[PDB]
Amino acid sequence: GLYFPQRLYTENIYVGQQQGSPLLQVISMREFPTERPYFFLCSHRDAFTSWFHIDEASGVLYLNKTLEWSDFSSLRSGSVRSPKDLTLKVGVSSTPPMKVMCTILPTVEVKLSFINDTAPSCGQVELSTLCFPEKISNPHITENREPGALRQLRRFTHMSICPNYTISYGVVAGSSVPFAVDDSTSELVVTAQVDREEKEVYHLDIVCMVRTERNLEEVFRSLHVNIYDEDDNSPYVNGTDTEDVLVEFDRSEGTVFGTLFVYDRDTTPVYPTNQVQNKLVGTLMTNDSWIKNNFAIEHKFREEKAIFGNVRGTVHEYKLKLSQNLSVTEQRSFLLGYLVNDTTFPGPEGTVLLHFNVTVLPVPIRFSNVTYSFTVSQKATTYSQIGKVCVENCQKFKGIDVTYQLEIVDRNITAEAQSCYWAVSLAQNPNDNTGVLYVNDTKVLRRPECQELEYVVIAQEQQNKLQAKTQLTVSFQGEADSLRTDEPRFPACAEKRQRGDCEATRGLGAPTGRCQWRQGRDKGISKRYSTCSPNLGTCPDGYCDAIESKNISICPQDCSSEAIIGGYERDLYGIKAGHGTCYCFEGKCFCERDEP
Amino acid sequence: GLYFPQRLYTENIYVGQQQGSPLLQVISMREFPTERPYFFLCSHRDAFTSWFHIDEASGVLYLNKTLEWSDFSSLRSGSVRSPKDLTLKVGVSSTPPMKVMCTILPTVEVKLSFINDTAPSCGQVELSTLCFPEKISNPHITENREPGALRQLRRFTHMSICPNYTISYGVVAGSSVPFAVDDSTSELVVTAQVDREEKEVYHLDIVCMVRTERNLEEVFRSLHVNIYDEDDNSPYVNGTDTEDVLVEFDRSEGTVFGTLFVYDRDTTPVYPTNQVQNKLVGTLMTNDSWIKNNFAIEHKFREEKAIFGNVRGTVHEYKLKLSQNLSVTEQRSFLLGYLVNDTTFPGPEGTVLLHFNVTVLPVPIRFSNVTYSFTVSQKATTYSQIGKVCVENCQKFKGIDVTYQLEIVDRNITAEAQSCYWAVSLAQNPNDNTGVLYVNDTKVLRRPECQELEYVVIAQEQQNKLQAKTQLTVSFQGEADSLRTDEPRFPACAEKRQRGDCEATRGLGAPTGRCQWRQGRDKGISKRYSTCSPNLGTCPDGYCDAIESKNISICPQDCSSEAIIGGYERDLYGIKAGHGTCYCFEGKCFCERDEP
Amino acid sequence: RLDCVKANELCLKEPGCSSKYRTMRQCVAGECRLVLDALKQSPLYNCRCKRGMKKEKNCLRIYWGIYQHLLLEDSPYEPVNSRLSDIFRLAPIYSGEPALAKENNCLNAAKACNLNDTCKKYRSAYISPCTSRVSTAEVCNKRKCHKALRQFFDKVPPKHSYGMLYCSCPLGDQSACSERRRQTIVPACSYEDKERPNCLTLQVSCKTNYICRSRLADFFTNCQPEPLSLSGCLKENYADCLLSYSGLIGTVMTPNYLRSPKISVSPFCDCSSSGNSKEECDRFTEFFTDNACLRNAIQAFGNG
Amino acid sequence: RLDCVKANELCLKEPGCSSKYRTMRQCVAGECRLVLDALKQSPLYNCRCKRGMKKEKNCLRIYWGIYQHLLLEDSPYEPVNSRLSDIFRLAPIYSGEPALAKENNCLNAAKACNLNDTCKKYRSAYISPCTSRVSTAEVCNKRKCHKALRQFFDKVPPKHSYGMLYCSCPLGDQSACSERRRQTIVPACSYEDKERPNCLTLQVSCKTNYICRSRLADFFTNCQPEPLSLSGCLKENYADCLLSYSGLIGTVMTPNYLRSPKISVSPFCDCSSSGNSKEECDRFTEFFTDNACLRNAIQAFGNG
Amino acid sequence: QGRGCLLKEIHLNVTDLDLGYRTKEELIFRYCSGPCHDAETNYDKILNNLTHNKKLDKDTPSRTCCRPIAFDDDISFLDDSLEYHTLKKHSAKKCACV
Amino acid sequence: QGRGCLLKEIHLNVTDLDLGYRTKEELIFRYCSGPCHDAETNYDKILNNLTHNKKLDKDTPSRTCCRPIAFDDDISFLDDSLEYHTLKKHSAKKCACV
Ligand SMILES: *[C@@H]1O[C@H](CO)[C@@H](O)[C@H](O)[C@H]1NC(C)=O
Ligand SMILES: *[C@@H]1O[C@H](CO)[C@@H](O)[C@H](O)[C@H]1NC(C)=O
Ligand SMILES: *[C@@H]1O[C@H](CO)[C@@H](O)[C@H](O)[C@H]1NC(C)=O
Ligand SMILES: [Ca+2]
Ligand SMILES: [Ca+2]
Ligand SMILES: [Ca+2]
Ligand SMILES: [Ca+2]
Ligand SMILES: [Ca+2]
Ligand SMILES: [Ca+2]
Ligand SMILES: [Ca+2]
Ligand SMILES: [Ca+2]
Repeated sequence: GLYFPQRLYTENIYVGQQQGSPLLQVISMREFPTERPYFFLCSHRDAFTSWFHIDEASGVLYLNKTLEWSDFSSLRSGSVRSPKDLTLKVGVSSTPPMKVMCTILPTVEVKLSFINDTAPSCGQVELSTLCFPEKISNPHITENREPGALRQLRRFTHMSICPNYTISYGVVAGSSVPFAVDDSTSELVVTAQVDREEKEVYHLDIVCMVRTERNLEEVFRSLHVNIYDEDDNSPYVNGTDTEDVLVEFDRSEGTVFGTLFVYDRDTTPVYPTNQVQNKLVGTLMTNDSWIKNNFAIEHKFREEKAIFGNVRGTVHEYKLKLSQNLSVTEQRSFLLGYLVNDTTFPGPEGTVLLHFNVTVLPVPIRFSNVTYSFTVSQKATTYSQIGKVCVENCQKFKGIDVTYQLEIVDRNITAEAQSCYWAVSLAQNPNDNTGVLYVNDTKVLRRPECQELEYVVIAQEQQNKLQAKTQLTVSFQGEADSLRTDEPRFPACAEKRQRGDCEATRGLGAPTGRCQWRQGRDKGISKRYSTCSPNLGTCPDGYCDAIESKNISICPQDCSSEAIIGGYERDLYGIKAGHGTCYCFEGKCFCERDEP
Repeated sequence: GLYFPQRLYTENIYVGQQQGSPLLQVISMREFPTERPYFFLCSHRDAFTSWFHIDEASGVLYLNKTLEWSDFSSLRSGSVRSPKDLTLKVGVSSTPPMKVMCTILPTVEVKLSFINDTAPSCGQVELSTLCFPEKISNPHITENREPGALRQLRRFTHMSICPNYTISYGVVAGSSVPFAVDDSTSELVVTAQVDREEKEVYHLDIVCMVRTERNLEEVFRSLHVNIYDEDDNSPYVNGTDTEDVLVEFDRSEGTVFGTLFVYDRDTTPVYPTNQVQNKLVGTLMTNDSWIKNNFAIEHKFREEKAIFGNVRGTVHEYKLKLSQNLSVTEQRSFLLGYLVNDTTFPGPEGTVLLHFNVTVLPVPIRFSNVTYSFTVSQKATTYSQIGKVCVENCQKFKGIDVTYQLEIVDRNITAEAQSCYWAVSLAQNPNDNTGVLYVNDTKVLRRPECQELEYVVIAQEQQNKLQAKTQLTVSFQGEADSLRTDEPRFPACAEKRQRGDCEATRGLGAPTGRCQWRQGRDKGISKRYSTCSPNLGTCPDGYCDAIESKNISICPQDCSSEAIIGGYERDLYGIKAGHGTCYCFEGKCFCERDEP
Repeated sequence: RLDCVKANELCLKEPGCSSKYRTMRQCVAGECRLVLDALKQSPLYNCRCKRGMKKEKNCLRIYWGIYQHLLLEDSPYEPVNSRLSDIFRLAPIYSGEPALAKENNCLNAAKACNLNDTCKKYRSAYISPCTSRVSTAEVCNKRKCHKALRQFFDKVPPKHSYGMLYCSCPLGDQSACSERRRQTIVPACSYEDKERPNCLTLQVSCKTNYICRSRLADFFTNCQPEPLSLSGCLKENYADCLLSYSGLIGTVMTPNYLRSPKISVSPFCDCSSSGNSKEECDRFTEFFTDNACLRNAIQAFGNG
Repeated sequence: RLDCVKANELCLKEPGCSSKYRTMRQCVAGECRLVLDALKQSPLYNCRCKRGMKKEKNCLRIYWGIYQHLLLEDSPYEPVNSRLSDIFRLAPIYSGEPALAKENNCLNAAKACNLNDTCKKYRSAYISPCTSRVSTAEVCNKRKCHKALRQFFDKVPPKHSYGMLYCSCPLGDQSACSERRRQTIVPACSYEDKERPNCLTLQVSCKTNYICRSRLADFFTNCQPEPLSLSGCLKENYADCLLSYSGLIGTVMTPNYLRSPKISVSPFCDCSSSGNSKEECDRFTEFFTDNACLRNAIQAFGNG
Repeated sequence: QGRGCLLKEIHLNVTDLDLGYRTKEELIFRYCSGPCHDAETNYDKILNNLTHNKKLDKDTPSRTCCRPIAFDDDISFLDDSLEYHTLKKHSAKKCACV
Repeated sequence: QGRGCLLKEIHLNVTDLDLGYRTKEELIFRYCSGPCHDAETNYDKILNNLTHNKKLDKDTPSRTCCRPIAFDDDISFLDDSLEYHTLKKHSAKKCACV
């Protein structure tokens, strides 16, 4: 019950002492006077404890036996080398306690060092060690609570060996700080109550007042006490308690729109985690299953120090989020109210009120009034690229998966004329939510019947099965420049590793039929390394697209995975920088530098 | 009993024949007249045999049934295509025989061909096929035996088709040869007895006497009869019946000294091997266990034709041989008499007498009155060779195994001086029955105390443990020409594969300390191929030495075994010819030609 | 001294030893005092294991079960015979390299490690995984990195290892040396993270894994400061702390050299949101950040 | 046609078949006639095996046991369906090589065999062992040589094999060709020997080994001479004899081309010491030395 | 493993081999000869680079060499003097880049 | 298997490799060097002979090369910009004639 300002009561002991001699007194603090204390020891297990004796009421420490050299040997603690370390325990209740009474209550440790020597010559001591220890502990105090006596400052080692003079103390260099000093028992005492929200730390400077014949001896030591916060502050708000929310093209789960804050002047310990102090619990009061099952709230709290008069303060936060991935044909508008309660505040008011301005809207999956009419400049190659196709507002989609298809308009005709619909294909890209168009066969284009085609593109949203289509026409006007001999077999371009060849190849991904050429100049490993690519638009872009994954001989640069040789940097996939005129083969790559 | 001049009685048969018609008669020969024959068939198993009928006494062949087309089908023999082949058997005893009587006696086969045709037109035949068959057999006769009628010469196929005229025969172009012809039964007959030792073969020329209106037709055929030898000739001798034998230095087993012959005018069939004719059995009549247990006889017989009036005659042979490997301290002289008996000669005398002149002498295992005092020209190398050592008459030993040892004369002296007997060793060669002397260590010669050594050579015959020794002295007078730095490590010489290096190396088997050099010039694979050898005397010689077998880096040429590469010939071990400047490494060899 | 598991096998044979061991595992689970006496006499009660072997997890579990039921105050991990290794492992400075007095020592230690065939291997081993990108979200797999780093600082000879981590060089920041001295443990993976948690929370995190617990029990026990001695330490051994601190690397407590004028060190943590208990965090960090024994120890290796 | 061992497995299942087979193996060892009937009907009574497979020793043993107890006269080794292979194996001449009309044909056959990858292999295989010196007394190991020679003349296609052995070329001796035509089978090892034994003794020697016996039964049966036909043979097949003769090579009867103006052949033997039975030896040798069918057959391949 | 390092063949007389035999027999000789650049490592690139620098005076270590990892069957033949000779490991069966 | 092709070593700066890195770290590079003539077959002799004849115009198949069949452990290092790089299969561990 009665808390202990310190957990360390340390002193030194020596040989040649007598029973019935005071050694130390410990003090306890009570919030109200009806609790009267009664001191006592514990740790009755060991035998050396039978010598120490204590007074049930006053709280001072005595002894019941003298010291002898034989006693030094019987006390063993780890190593045999002096000094020897011992440890004891103590508790204080308001009524006569039993053996079992103190293993339940919180106690404190007493660490006393044992040396096998007698009292020293007291004129050989130094000034620095006269009135204060080597290292010191900083006690603590609690805000908004009754005051009392704090600590003892007499050292019984230096006070019992040379008792020819009297000593006192004093608080020094203080700009009216609420502390004091008694003279009857020379105890450091607190003047009156305090509020942590006003002052957080107390730098001090204490002195020893000694009476000496040569001159009055004053020695200065320093320390500072700490403050303990109790939740005596309810939260408030800056600004408003409302936020605007919009849901148009981002319907994926785990997305966030809103931002609301709150402030509590108290402090929120993170450890231990089984606490409740200044931790805000938020409750909703909406019963709609759709909204509740679909929407999510987020909680995240830190602490700040720069907006409370340079005092450590807490700041909660709250933001909106979705739960699951939503449909495209819904529309609702409402207000969400989310409450908060600081359960550790024993006051009439411990809450605030938030409000969200939610606007859920649907989206139309339709094409534009305009059509898509692509074309091909010249006689092309397999796995090329002509045009993209997307519904209106295609970039801004999120959480929307769409499949694209196409079909012929002339259903059934002679097979010879049916072949002319083998010179086109399609691809699908969930990243950009669009559709890429690439040729498939080239032996079809020779005929003049293929020169014009017509397709009906189909767009099918997965979740709702909605549909939308338009008319597509594709026209090739590139006459064959004396290249009939070549059958459907075209070499790659990633392996020319030179300008001269790469310009005169005809290979995969060649719209014009010639693969592109790059020339990166720099001193060392640069992000611009000379290569040969079919289309520079998306071959070294970084990652690969749906087309790049069809064949391994089409820009391995961004989609390759196997070991690479030479001077290079690389992320997960594909080379970011390689020292010089880099190149590749079917899966294996070698970035080097050509001295010639 | 009664032997058959021929084993083949062949004729042709046709459809449309009658029972009770003669087909053939077979004749048997008897040595004496009291044996009167009685003919009969056998092979009663099959059914077709029930038709044929025979006369118990006369010996002619008849039939009991006619021919019908159905009978042709029932007779099956392998293939169904004409002609069909059948086979019968016949025996002749002097008394009525049972079913069981002829499976025991020797019989003859009758091979008759069946064709499903009738008698042919007789004016369409050719002259060559008129009186004689296509192929013929040569009968045989026995020397010194009673004569008789030999063969029949009427062909019953031709006689029935044109029974108009009469035919006879005759022996033509004969210089008074003992044969004749009958007219009653037109049988070829022998005039009287004969001696095979006079005439071996009888070339003949026989004719057909036909009576024809156009002109008398004479057709000539040829044959020759063979003679059968009976052992009516005892052996004889040319020269003497004695031989000189000597046993001095060849005492190994299986060695031969003598040569004696004999002659029998008879012939000695080699096959079958279960016979006894003109095979000579030799018996000894000596009872001495030492001689009999130690000496061996050899038998080996061929046949000759050029010393009996161009007649095939037999010649036995006999030669002396040892049984086991004999001692060196024996001496005996005696006469061996070895008899022979031609057991197949039913005459009073069927033997001859041989005689051997054996002279067994001992051998002295001793050294010459002279000693062996070798020397070393210069400062040498390990596994060299200085001198051979052998007892008197060492080349001519055979069956004599000898071990050679050596020992120091100064038994015990200071150890430092004891070391000087580490610069010599010994080897042993059972081929030449001698002992080779080779150095072992070179770090010993650097002291002046080693300059003179003395050994007592020891020769110990294995079987008798005899001993013999002399005094050996070895002196080195080759001063060190500034080569102390080299420790006991010397490279090989078989791998220099060049003149220049090989002359300036110091390696194994170098008496002078330099390995020898060869230069074989020729166009292709020659037995003289340039190499580098330690000592040319025995490195490319042939059978590797006792020394050659110590290290593999000492002339692998003659004792290597592993695969070889390039142009080469090789016998069991070592290269006989390799195309050019051949060489070797530690076990692996490469004969090549150096264009430079 | 002897291991624990060997003593475990030993006591599992004697009828009395194992019988009372079971009686005890039952007593502590909820006469028994008389059974305490027998346990103390057994070698197990005083059993302590160490490094260099390949069976420790079981030893540590055994001792933790024995004494946790009946962490920094009383440490098992190191016997009192390590001073014999301590003094000999204070010699490496003379054994390191003849060249000295250059503009940088970290680079020289790296040169020396890329010439020996054990430090080189293990260094590249706990390097490459820490630099391995396995997804566009992650940058590396720390589990592999920490474990490899650990098994390097366990085996490779001290002469070549400590040098790279404790190399001294002229004061300041942005001196090529300090860059490498900081980048020895590749902090981007093994050090950094998105958020800084309070040290006390990380102190509890360490207190569960069976390795960090002991590598931390070693720290306080060795490097404890005392000003009375000229050395500044308690147990008068400069290399004992030198080992104890390096024994933490890889574990949940992966410190590095902060950006401070002096030689300070802190784990990836800060005394934020600690509220009333800013004293405990401050003591922890001060003992870990600004101390005499550790500065003296790290300086000793510098004067080579 | 079907093999014998397959028919053996077949008959070993039927109760009656195997029961009477055992009854019979008992009868012939010393009603039984009624058991003869059942055996004849079984496919086993007419079973015949051939070349190209790898299980023959057992077939040959089976049939020899069946019929020897109850050799040239009635041969098993070849069914009557081989003519179909015979005519097709008379074509090789056209399939051999375009070049022709040179000064030598044996050399051309050798050239053709050292360009195909089966004849080449097997030729070097039965060559090298026959030229291997294994002691100063011996010159080569004949067992290996004969067996390798055999398994070559069993597999390698006739187009390339027969040519080297039957190559024709201008008359005489000491014409480079005849040297090679003679030295094809390396006679120094597979032909020669220190003494010439009588052929009849060698005839009995062959009559025991289970292979030479059949390879000889084929000879008389195929090449039997008859003058009535223009061909000169009996069964009017030039390549049947061509196969039968080549089927002897390797076995105990290893013939080669003698030194005679015409095309004569004799095994390593002579009719010496034959005594009264010079007729049997003479017939044997004449059938083997001077015949029409064989000369015509070997000449047919010559006109290509 | 490189596919440019392939197997070719040429028809020769045995005498073109210059091994000394006198015969009119012939043969098919087989061999491997092509590039193996697609199988190189960092080792080879460093070698190439130090060769081009001339910084290694004389040492010239070998980059990847298309060599035959197995040989064809034995061959036999007769020379002009009617003596037989046999050649082993004379021809490649299947090469690689090692 | 030849004993003349042996493992030698030379101390270099990483920068002498010309791979583009900027660092002051150093290394031990190891490599194979020496003759392999004692391991040759008939194949190589024929090749040598047809090369010296010039009878193969351009084809130049390789004779035995002495090459590594196993590589040393991985190396790591830090460049001047304080970025790490790692090199694999850079140095020989054991050598052989192949
Ligand atoms: C937010 O409101 C608080 C109310 O106490 C005020 O002190 C603070 O200055 C405000 N923040 C601003 C103005 O940025
Ligand atoms: C539901 O409505 C009741 C009032 O009817 C309210 O108290 C409650 O907070 C609402 N939400 C939930 C989750 O109960
Ligand atoms: C050997 O003696 C026989 C005695 O019949 C004689 O015919 C023969 O000529 C003799 N051999 C000679 C003289 O060479
Ligand atoms: Ca307050
Ligand atoms: Ca408060
Ligand atoms: Ca609060
Ligand atoms: Ca891309
Ligand atoms: Ca007579
Ligand atoms: Ca006679
Ligand atoms: Ca006689
Ligand atoms: Ca020799």
